[PDB]
Amino acid sequence: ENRLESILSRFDADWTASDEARREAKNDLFFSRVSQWDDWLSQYTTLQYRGQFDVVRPVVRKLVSEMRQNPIDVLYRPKDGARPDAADVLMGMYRTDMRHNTAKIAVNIAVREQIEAGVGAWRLVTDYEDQSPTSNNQVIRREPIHSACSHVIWDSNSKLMDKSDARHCTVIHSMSQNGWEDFAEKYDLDADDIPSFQNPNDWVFPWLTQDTIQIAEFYEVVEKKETAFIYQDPVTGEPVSYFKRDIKDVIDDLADSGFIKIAERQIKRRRVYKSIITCTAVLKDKQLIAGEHIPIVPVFGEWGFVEDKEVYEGVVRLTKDGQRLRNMIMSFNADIVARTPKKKPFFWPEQIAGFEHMYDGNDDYPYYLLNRTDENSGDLPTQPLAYYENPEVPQANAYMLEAATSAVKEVATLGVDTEAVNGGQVAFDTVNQLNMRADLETYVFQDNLATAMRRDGEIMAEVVDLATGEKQVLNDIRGRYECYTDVGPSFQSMKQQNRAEILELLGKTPQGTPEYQLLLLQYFTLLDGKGVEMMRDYANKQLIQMGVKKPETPEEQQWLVEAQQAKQG
Amino acid sequence: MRHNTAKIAVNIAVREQIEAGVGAWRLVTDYEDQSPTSNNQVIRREPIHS
Amino acid sequence: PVFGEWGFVEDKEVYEGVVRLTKDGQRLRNMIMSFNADIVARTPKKKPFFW
Amino acid sequence: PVFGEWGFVEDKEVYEGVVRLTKDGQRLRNMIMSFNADIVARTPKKKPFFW
Amino acid sequence: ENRLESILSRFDADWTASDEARREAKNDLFFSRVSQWDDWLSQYTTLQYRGQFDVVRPVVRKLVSEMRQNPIDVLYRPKDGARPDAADVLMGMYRTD
Amino acid sequence: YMLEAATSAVKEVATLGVDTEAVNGGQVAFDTVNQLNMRADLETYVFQDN
Amino acid sequence: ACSHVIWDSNSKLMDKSDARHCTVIHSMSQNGWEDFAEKYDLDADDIPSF
Repeated sequence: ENRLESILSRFDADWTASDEARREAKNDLFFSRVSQWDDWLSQYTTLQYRGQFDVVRPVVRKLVSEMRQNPIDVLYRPKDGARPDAADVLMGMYRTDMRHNTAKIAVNIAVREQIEAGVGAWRLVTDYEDQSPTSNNQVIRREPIHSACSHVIWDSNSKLMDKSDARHCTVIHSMSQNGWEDFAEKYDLDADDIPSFQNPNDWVFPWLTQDTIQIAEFYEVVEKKETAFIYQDPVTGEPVSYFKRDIKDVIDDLADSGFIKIAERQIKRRRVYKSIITCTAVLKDKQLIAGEHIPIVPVFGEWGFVEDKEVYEGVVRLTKDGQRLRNMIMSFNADIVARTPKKKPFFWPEQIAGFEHMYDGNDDYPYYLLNRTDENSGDLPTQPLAYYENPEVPQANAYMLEAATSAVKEVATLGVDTEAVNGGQVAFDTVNQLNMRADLETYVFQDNLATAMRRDGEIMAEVVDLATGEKQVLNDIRGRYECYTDVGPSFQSMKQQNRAEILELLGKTPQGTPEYQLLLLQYFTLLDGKGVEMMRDYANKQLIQMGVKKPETPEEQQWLVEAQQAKQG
Repeated sequence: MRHNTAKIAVNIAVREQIEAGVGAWRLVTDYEDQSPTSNNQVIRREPIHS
Repeated sequence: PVFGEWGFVEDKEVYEGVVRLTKDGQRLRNMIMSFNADIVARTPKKKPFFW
Repeated sequence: PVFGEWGFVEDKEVYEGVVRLTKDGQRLRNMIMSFNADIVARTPKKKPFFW
Repeated sequence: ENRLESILSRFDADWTASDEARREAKNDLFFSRVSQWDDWLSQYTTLQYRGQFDVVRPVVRKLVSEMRQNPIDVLYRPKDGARPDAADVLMGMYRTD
Repeated sequence: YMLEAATSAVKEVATLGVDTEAVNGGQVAFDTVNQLNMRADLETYVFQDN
Repeated sequence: ACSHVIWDSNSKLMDKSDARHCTVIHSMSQNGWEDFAEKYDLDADDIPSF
């Protein structure tokens, strides 16, 4: 039907999608409990003992500790056609705004939820930095998303793991009063409005958190096929460069008074839009956000479809059933030990009567006395043959305890292999690096928007390789995507990687000649010191006089001068 | 076949291969203006659940 | 299309993964297991009989 | 601030050290242990019954 | 609402935050007990024996001893652009205090 | 029974997945969450000499 | 620290870097309060609370 009421559209695409963020989410957030909160559920005040003797944690702890020692980040290799020095520019930028704690933390948060619940996710954001910005007075940042199973929801009928074929991805925020005030501050809103939403949490309510305050960011995407605008490069010839009309609106005047040229073409290109939403109404519609992808990568454990219903899980889910038995039986046994008569003798009051004194616990007497006779008969004090039987813990409890716990650690494994080989969680690391990739298709496709700012024109009486500075605040040619994305060990900085890259090149090479160059190059890369400086400089001079270095020329020019003499003496 | 989809689609298939016995994916094509494989077009491997 | 174990029988196509054979025994495991859980849950504890 | 195991649940912050999980079983140990001590302390020794 | 009474603002941001320094803090400081003070809780004068035969301590002791022999501090590397001798100045200062 | 059971149940979870001596500390995940704070100790220290 | 530094600014991460409060608490002896009121210059006869 036709009903372009915007909120009715957006809300009637969340509502429709939250019918899956039901069947699954219901389970998923429930695992973030048999591990995160407590292994018992839905009573919260009973009179009978309930112990918690889990065995799932240690497994989880193990798995985390493994993924936490194999960092895995992005790579960006060039491409089959492009020039070798294509990646370094981008990579340097990426490495730069992913150094901070947040970038690290956000991922760790995701993988933990990946392991426990089955999902996890983080978002990419941008904003301005005046001091120490990555590029163009701006910086990109990786932000955390807790409880991804119940906050990010995107049934766009998306049929794959990085949710790249999705078009929605509506996420939810819960925030404190002060947080809402500060939020209404940033995005400029009525702080006295107070928002609402499906409420990612739950209905159970035996706690002290009542400040709901949930607002919702709604992302959407459209492959628009926007338009044209080509030009000729005034610099050293080699003309023909293309630009987005949308992105150079107010600029073309200035763009013309510098190298105006002409031609047109229709280019297909995706655009994303973040809209703020409450149940009642929309507070910010169609606000255009940076890149050309929805800035939210999701990690998955075991994932797939069933009845055309999305499905996923972490390690924890299978264990739940047996683990509860363990806890129950265990608690039952505790009752058996606590409330239960101890072994003591049965007496007729009559036989003990007269000297119950002797049976209290004294080691004062040499023996025990018993009344023998009784008028009206000859008493039958058959020496006390009867004691109350000891507490025993039924065979069934014993059996079912051992059974359950075994049954648990049977599935508390992902096919884990020997130490140092074939991680018990390759399949988790891979499904993670898959998301690390979606973290570039998202990052790459977003410098070309914000950070931006690169170009490298080719062409004594000859030269080549010369950078640029562009014009105005944004100005990237449409010949962008020259590097494809790949994953590899995480490094703090480009220099870190280059250093490691050379160490690898060593050992895998003989003590021949090319060893020495690598060896020297290593010293060359070392950072400040008293020890390293002397050696780094020596290695430099060495490499320049080797002729292979080719002077950076801050002074190394003269280093070559006394080298040019060539056995001149 | 570098993109995630090409990878994912196969992994999806093999999992169903192991569990159920079958699995499958499809190849599709369409136009790409920026960064196309060739002739303003690109081929892609799509998933087929169940 | 990928196939695990595949072939024809009565001129009828046929195929299966690892899972199919396990189903029968695995259900028994679950049942017996559940039965036992009942045994532990609902069942009088050991106590004395008195007049 | 340093954290051991940390994360969010019902949009409620959550965290714990190694100690938390152990608490339940450790108390049982101490109790049963104490119970037994009583058994050894207060309890009639083996002696004969005589008229 | 508008109520720029400073203390009412600061106090009404602590009070609001101490509702989490509740559910969790309640537990957290309680562990600094089954280990730090004593493994029994909330009676403190009974007539019946209460032994303390823990096994948690040894684990904790072990964990501490491990982290105590892998010091871990700061580094301050320069940067992709900066000159190599960038860090030493700061580092020297950090190391110092 | 319940004594042996309890104490075992305790040392079951009195471990962070601890590995062999000299390799993979039974507390890498603790050391890391610490070095994370060691980093916040600079963003705090660097941004305070200035 | 579990009961002295408290900072729900709705801070959603581990180094609490996105926080804006972080109110900490001091417990101190009489002589400590006198010496504290000395440093930060305060009425030693006030006696605080929290």
